[PDB]
Amino acid sequence: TLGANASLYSEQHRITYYECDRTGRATLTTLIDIAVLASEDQSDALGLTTEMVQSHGVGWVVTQYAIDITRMPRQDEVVTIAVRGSAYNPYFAYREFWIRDADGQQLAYITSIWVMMSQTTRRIVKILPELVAPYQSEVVKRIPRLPRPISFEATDTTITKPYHVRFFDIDPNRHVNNAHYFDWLVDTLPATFLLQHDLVHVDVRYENEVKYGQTVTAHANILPSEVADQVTTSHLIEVDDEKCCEVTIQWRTLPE
Amino acid sequence: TLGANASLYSEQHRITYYECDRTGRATLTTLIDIAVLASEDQSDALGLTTEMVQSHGVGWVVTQYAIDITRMPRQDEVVTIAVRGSAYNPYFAYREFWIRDADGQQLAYITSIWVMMSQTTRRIVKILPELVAPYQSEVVRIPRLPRPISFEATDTTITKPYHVRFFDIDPNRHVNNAHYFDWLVDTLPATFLLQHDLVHVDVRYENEVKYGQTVTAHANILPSEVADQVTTSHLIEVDDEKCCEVTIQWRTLPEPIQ
Repeated sequence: TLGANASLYSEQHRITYYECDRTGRATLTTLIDIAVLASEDQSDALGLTTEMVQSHGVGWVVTQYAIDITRMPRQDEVVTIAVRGSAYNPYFAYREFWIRDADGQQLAYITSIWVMMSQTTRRIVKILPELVAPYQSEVVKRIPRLPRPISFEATDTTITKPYHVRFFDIDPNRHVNNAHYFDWLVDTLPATFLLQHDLVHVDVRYENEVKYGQTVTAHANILPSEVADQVTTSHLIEVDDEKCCEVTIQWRTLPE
Repeated sequence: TLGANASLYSEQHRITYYECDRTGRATLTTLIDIAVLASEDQSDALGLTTEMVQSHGVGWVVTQYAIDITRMPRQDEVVTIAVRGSAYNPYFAYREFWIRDADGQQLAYITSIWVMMSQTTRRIVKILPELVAPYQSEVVRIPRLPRPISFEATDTTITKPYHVRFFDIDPNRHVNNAHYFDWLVDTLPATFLLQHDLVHVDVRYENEVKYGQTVTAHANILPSEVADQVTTSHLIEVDDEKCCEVTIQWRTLPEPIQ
């Protein structure tokens, strides 16, 4: 199995009321927040701190997430977040995350693709082996492919809402927290849709960075699905018609 | 001392990167979030859950906050949140909170006023002693908390609109009071925020904000007589109706935080 011998770093996290939505379940923003928390803690423990990575003239940037949701963590549940830098090729790193309950049953499974961005030239460079080696990552030629989100196009029922990038959207690394894109994406859908649908799967592709003070336009299409008791939502986050993030979500329709 | 015999409930909390702003320090939203987390856990441990309080046709609604900030918790700091239902009178309940560091030194001190609002009629009902007795709160007068500045708009007032989001409505089907700080603090520009630290905060909640409403946040950056400080006077409204009035005291830093 790819990355079987890579380190599996884990930690426990109590899901707070403020990390949940009105149904008492953790939000997508929270799911990514805790996934990245485990990854940063693994990295810090190996001496791969944000300051140490930045001292090599580079920075890690996530390009894609593929999320399989069995059930979202509940309010006051102590979940286990496990993370693994499973693999890498010259330009891409493949990182996996597991969110499990106290018994170890899988709640969410996240796969991701990360690139190494040069702090000076602002372009993708080869992965510095000293910044991946500590994770015990498996070297590969072909990095695993994550399913691309639906290329967003306008429809007759397209929901559009503006959102301004706030000061609190910028986390300690001086860039916008990617997790906050879900605040905009999910809020585009009406409360009625959100209260009678559960998350099944999410495909995310980060295309262009959104910066402080910019106004993003979040677009959403509620589309039909071939799978029974399911619906698909196609989303786009853009600034001045430049595509920043594309997301496709598979939901399951609740009975009542 | 007001509420000496009242029970002291405490817990530890690890400040995460996502609970902090760009300077690696906890936001005001996080500060209130963890204070209220300590209060709900004290209440759950004593049997006073959100279900049994709501079974009596009533619910706690915070009307006021006075926050004394020595320093905000830092990213990855393990802070101790101590809480106490100090005292109460026929209508108002006085609740205190202490945010302390790993070595026991005080980071923040929060005082507050709470009232019981009916579920059906939506009026200020009398405090039921059964819902306060488990905290061991003394029956009292409750001193008046420091009032915010009465907001007056001027030619230089900073105004920004904010829309209430789905995630702003927390598990009890109401817009979480902590999220008001997202609007209040964001009204001020990053150039101000990056060279100012929190010293004090006063909050008055007049009217609750609901889902689908567009709030209008106002802010005046004012001079202060206190050495190395400035004052910001804030107002959150929903179509010519006061929702929240806030006054924040800040310490001007020698250099901006990169």
